[PDB]
Amino acid sequence: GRFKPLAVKKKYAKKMNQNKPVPYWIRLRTGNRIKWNEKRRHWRRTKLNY
Amino acid sequence: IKKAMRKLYQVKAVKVNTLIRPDGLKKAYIRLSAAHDALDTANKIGL
Amino acid sequence: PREIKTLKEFLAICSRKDARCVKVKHNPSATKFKVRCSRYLYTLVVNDKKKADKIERSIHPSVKKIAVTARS
Amino acid sequence: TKGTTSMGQRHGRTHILCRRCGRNSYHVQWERCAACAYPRASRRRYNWSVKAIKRRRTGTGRCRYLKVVNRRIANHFKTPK
Amino acid sequence: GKTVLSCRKGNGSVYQVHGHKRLGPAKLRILDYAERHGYMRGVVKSIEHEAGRGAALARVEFRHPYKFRRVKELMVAPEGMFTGQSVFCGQKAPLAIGNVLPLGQITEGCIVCNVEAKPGDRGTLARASGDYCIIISHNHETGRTRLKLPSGQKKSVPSTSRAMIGIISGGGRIEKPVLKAGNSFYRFRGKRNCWPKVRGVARNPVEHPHGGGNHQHIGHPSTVSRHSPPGQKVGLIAARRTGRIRGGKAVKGAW
Amino acid sequence: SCPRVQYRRRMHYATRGNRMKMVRTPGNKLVMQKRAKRSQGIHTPWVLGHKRLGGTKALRHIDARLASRHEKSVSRAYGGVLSHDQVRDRVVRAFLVEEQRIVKQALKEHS
RNA sequence: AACGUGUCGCGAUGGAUGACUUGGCUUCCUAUUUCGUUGAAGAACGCAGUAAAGUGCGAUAAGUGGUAUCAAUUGCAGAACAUUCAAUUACCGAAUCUUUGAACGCAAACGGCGCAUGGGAGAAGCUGUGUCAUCCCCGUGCAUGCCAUAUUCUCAGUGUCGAA
RNA sequence: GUGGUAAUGCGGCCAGGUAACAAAUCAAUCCUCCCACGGUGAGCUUUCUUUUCACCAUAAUCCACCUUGGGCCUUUUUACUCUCGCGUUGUUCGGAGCGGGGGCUCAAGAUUGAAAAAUGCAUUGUGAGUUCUGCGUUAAAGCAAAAACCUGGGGU
RNA sequence: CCAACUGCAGACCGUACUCAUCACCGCAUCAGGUCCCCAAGCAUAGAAUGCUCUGGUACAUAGAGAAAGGUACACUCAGGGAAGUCGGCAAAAUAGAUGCGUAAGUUCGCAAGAAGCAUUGGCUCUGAGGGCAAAAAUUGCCAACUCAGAACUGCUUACGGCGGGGAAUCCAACUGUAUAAUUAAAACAUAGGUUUGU
RNA sequence: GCAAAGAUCUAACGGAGAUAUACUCAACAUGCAACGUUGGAUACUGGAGCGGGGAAGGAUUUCGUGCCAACGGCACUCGUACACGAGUUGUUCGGAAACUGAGCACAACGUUAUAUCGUUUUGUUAGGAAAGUGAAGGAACUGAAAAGGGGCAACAGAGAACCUGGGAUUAUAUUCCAAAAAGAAAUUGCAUGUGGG
RNA sequence: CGGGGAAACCCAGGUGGAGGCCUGUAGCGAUGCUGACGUGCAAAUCGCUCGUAUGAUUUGGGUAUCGGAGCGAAAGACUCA
Ligand SMILES: [K+]
Ligand SMILES: [K+]
Ligand SMILES: [K+]
Ligand SMILES: [Mg+2]
Ligand SMILES: [Mg+2]
Ligand SMILES: [Mg+2]
Ligand SMILES: [Mg+2]
Ligand SMILES: [Mg+2]
Ligand SMILES: [Mg+2]
Ligand SMILES: [Mg+2]
Ligand SMILES: [Mg+2]
Ligand SMILES: [Mg+2]
Ligand SMILES: [Mg+2]
Ligand SMILES: [Mg+2]
Ligand SMILES: [Mg+2]
Ligand SMILES: [Mg+2]
Ligand SMILES: [Mg+2]
Ligand SMILES: [Mg+2]
Ligand SMILES: [Mg+2]
Ligand SMILES: [Mg+2]
Ligand SMILES: [Mg+2]
Ligand SMILES: [Mg+2]
Ligand SMILES: [Mg+2]
Ligand SMILES: [Mg+2]
Ligand SMILES: [Mg+2]
Ligand SMILES: [Mg+2]
Ligand SMILES: [Mg+2]
Ligand SMILES: [Mg+2]
Ligand SMILES: [Mg+2]
Ligand SMILES: [Mg+2]
Ligand SMILES: [Mg+2]
Ligand SMILES: [Mg+2]
Ligand SMILES: [Mg+2]
Ligand SMILES: [Mg+2]
Ligand SMILES: [Mg+2]
Ligand SMILES: [Mg+2]
Ligand SMILES: [Mg+2]
Ligand SMILES: [Mg+2]
Ligand SMILES: [Mg+2]
Ligand SMILES: [Mg+2]
Ligand SMILES: [Mg+2]
Ligand SMILES: [Mg+2]
Ligand SMILES: [Mg+2]
Ligand SMILES: [Mg+2]
Ligand SMILES: [Mg+2]
Ligand code: NA
Ligand code: NA
Ligand code: NA
Ligand code: NA
Ligand code: NA
Ligand code: NA
Ligand code: NA
Repeated sequence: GRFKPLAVKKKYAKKMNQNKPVPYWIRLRTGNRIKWNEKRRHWRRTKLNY
Repeated sequence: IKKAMRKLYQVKAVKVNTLIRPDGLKKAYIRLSAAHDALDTANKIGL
Repeated sequence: PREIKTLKEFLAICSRKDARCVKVKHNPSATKFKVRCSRYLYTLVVNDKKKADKIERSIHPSVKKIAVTARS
Repeated sequence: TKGTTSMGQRHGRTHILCRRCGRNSYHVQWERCAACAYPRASRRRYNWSVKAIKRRRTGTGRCRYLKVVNRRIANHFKTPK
Repeated sequence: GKTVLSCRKGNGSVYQVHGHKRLGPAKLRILDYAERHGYMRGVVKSIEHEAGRGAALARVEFRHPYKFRRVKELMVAPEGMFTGQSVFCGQKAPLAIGNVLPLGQITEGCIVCNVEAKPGDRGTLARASGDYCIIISHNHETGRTRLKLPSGQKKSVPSTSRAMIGIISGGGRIEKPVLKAGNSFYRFRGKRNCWPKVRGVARNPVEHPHGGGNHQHIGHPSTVSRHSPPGQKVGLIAARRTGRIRGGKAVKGAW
Repeated sequence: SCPRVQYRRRMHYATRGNRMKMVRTPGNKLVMQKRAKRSQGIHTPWVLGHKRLGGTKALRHIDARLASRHEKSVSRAYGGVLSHDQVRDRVVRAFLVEEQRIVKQALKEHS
């Protein structure tokens, strides 16, 4: 709904900002072990419940 | 924000509308007075 | 909005520094002189065409007359 | 009926986020945290759960001040001449 | 076993007074200097009902003795108290319905209510609707007045205790049959959570001494000792006698 | 094509403080507008009868504050608090009771 | 004959085994070795040219200063004092150190609201300049208790005295 | 400060009032629907159909001032003399002042105009719903409070 | 002095979208559950039920297609009519409105819609029931539907929706409550009565 | 087995998703089945709505473009999927500043080996000295009277100054619109003049 | 309000809308089919049927009382399957 405390809104904003895939140049690096973000979140799979 | 607009761009802000974006940043809609042109100020800003 | 019913009061209103502008409306029967002050829109309605004509002249130059019409 | 329908009956929330520990263990009505006992001055700590203690103890954060003062102790509070 | 219901009520919990719409405690005036040496004159401003109380209440307005201000008193109204009536309280007040006098200033045989058990009590005896005390006698040596309480017991109090002249209003209430469970529901709505009543033999033996059996029965005498611990003291508590009372009803209570 | 309306201010419950009126706009739209709460108006004391006072308006908060004073009283003594009849009663009572007191004091002095 | 059986060669599925181990576990030792109101531990939010996590850091934010070291970092980009001013590393004395939290001006599912005191900005009027009401921004102090203290602060008591 | 016989009109402290309150009935404001009439557009048109469908709108805020209902004033008050009168759909009311005449006041609406056509889309009458509002029975049930605000009583 | 202008200034946070036969809970886009507002036309007593303008939708794996045997918010059935069965379970049946009529018993309130009998379509008419104005018991204009009564003319008894009824026995007075997920009862409560303590 | 909630049909367009062929073979009998959009047809929801808005809960699912590996128990050219890029505008709307309620419990005090216990609105804390400033009077320094400390608890109670038009978005709007503010108001806080009796 | 009545009172017809009153929506429940389903749509649901539907009624939010315990119109019911 409309209401949320600004702090909850900021936590949700940070979670949105984190829900991004890995840049590919990260995969080109010398000792790289990461290929997928593995902490990706879909709003329908798992809840944050803020 | 009005005072900083005056100090940084030598322009008069007649109205500042603000919002906090869903990414967490605050965005400002700043209407200048009719004595100032937004396009000229944007050009000097480099916009 | 405020109505003014006497020409003398209309001229007192038009003499104010608050008078930003004068909008003039020609209705089929009457003519309306609307003065935009700081707080109120002041309207004098005149039923003579000649009286309205004499008013549309001789208004100060510092304030501006606006002939209101339909616009695009 | 208990079960699925009553799962549909569950509205609201007993707990929200705690300002102190951030665990979503703050009882809204009682206004106290189930995880860290906020606003009581001291935190919750029970020896029947050493695992929870090891989850929360010193060193599970960043120790931002502790590292600096530990270095200063190790260097005997050295100062310029 | 589990905690008996009668012991659960002592915790307070959901069994406390329903006082939200109550107007406040009904009291006589403070036994101040003006009431000890002269009298205070008051005006009945309103007669009001309060939830949970049969008797009517009176808002009586007095002047403050020491400040420029008005003092509003909330009293249990005697029968006949009307709005606009003057109420005299004090040592020198006349003998009339609604007036408040010390018991030593009240003639024997007079009917009184709102009676102070101790001087300055502001009224603790004969306050339920229809109730009153009867002044039996004075002892001018000991300074004590003997009176008959509504229960039928006779008690002596210091003659300095104040009483209101008359009987408490609202009398006759318990004469009308309630007729309906809903009427009992509304009656107890403004009092406390004590209704409906579940018989102990209808309970299970875990929560009541009377519980259980393949018939509903108390399997032991229901008269229990005065020394029974809580949880065991249910039934007829320290009964001197049981069964239908034949002939004179003995005055209840202690000796 | 008959219209149906929506709450336009953020409160969506039909309470006595959230009454709505249906309004047709010059744009030919049916919208909801909040109906102002009304005050019951200035009264005599409740213990005295609780009757509306002649010559006083029923003004609610802001309109009471910004209204002129004579909108809320009359020029008679106790105007705005007591009716004319209650004023007459108090005047006659003051006079008569003080007269009785002076008569009894004169009697005591003469004894 | 068709399903279906058997055996062998070759494939698939499936990830056992073996070699490999910047990890674990266990034992032993050395010390100017033991946090915090000078605000800790912990929570939270941010910070890179490109940057989700992690690491590191704090609006000086994948870092400032210093001493060594000497030619990189590196996925791309960008930069280009070398006798040491390096996005090198190592170490450490100088600095920085957002919102909190014992959290302590009052509150709090509120990035909320004060008192005192220093500042800043400041429209319209005034001679572009200064000045500036309301409004706004920043610093500092302000919890409770206890100890000490007052170049000897201000008081209270039908406590005990006592003036001249 | 001031006018009216009056109802009432106009330019520290104390005590009241608003906020502030369950139900039904009967009238109802906007608004919704319908009907009548009249415009504008569209549809059907083998044959009928003066037809069928759509639309015809006016926000807040102000000025002036033609009904309904409540309270009240003044005046007539042999008003109720032996069938008193007034009034509700309804349970009433009156010398503690009914009814009539003339006024004062409050609450709902009207009407006039400013806003406002400069906007909007491609019109001015009735009947049914509708609780804003007006009209200030169950109860051994009698149906919150405070801030804030208002007015007076005293005093400057 | 301060009551109408006028001048400047009006800070903070929320605001997308959803609120569900896909956005919440039920491991899931689950026939379950989840508070509030606005709510049209005709039939009709109507927020019953059926159909419809505005808005919305054609999303739920589909195609072909009379095996047996199923499930159904699907029917029918000669003659008999409970003989079936533990038991009329299931199904059938009754039905709206209007007039007439209605027993035992009874706490006098009821029982009662007791039981029963009859009538209702369509057309064309007649009567009654009003408001406004200028023996006014009259003169004009006008609106909203109802109820009654005739003549004529039909029925294949024909949408939806909508009680079966009676005579007795046991129990509990009654309305309520109650074993979420096998028990709704005669159990609990209840008013009423009695006792106890104070 | 993917059967409750009745249902789709037709043409054109788009699309790799076709009218897809060894010989013979005119086309049938050798490329089937399925898509999204627009138009038309047919039907359903039937205002207690697969309508239009809110709370709780969710938190980007919203919007545009693109793309169909996995997911949408069939399918997809489509998507609440995935990728990229955007989007939420307030003196007056809701909250808070700033009310009280059922209640809560900091202080105070008491208790407890232990405060992480109890009391704390029946006008009201605490053996309890809890008020810090209207005035004056010669610019901020001094001080009367006033009994019962400080908070919190309602996004449906109390309270609260704005509302229409827009050719104004891809997505927000009583929030945006620019001197003819489309415009019309109301209301705070300070200041400036005119005038007063 | 009409009729009787010496009186007390009686017999009518209207008005009015009472009730833990009845039929019946929504709502709140859950009697029967011992129907469906019973590796379900569902770890209790579906259909028809049925109880009640102005009250001891239903419901949102807030608030109070719990594990040797709470709460209970009492079923050892319920206290996050
Ligand atoms: K979950
Ligand atoms: K067939
Ligand atoms: K058939
Ligand atoms: Mg949330
Ligand atoms: Mg905003
Ligand atoms: Mg209590
Ligand atoms: Mg039992
Ligand atoms: Mg036992
Ligand atoms: Mg037993
Ligand atoms: Mg028995
Ligand atoms: Mg027995
Ligand atoms: Mg990162
Ligand atoms: Mg604290
Ligand atoms: Mg929105
Ligand atoms: Mg909804
Ligand atoms: Mg219907
Ligand atoms: Mg229906
Ligand atoms: Mg579907
Ligand atoms: Mg399916
Ligand atoms: Mg047959
Ligand atoms: Mg037959
Ligand atoms: Mg047989
Ligand atoms: Mg047989
Ligand atoms: Mg049957
Ligand atoms: Mg009989
Ligand atoms: Mg019978
Ligand atoms: Mg019949
Ligand atoms: Mg029974
Ligand atoms: Mg029973
Ligand atoms: Mg019986
Ligand atoms: Mg019932
Ligand atoms: Mg029953
Ligand atoms: Mg069961
Ligand atoms: Mg029983
Ligand atoms: Mg199969
Ligand atoms: Mg349909
Ligand atoms: Mg709907
Ligand atoms: Mg699939
Ligand atoms: Mg996505
Ligand atoms: Mg309280
Ligand atoms: Mg509060
Ligand atoms: Mg607001
Ligand atoms: Mg009933
Ligand atoms: Mg079955
Ligand atoms: Mg048992
Ligand atoms: Na919501
Ligand atoms: Na500890
Ligand atoms: Na026992
Ligand atoms: Na569902
Ligand atoms: Na199938
Ligand atoms: Na994005
Ligand atoms: Na019927």
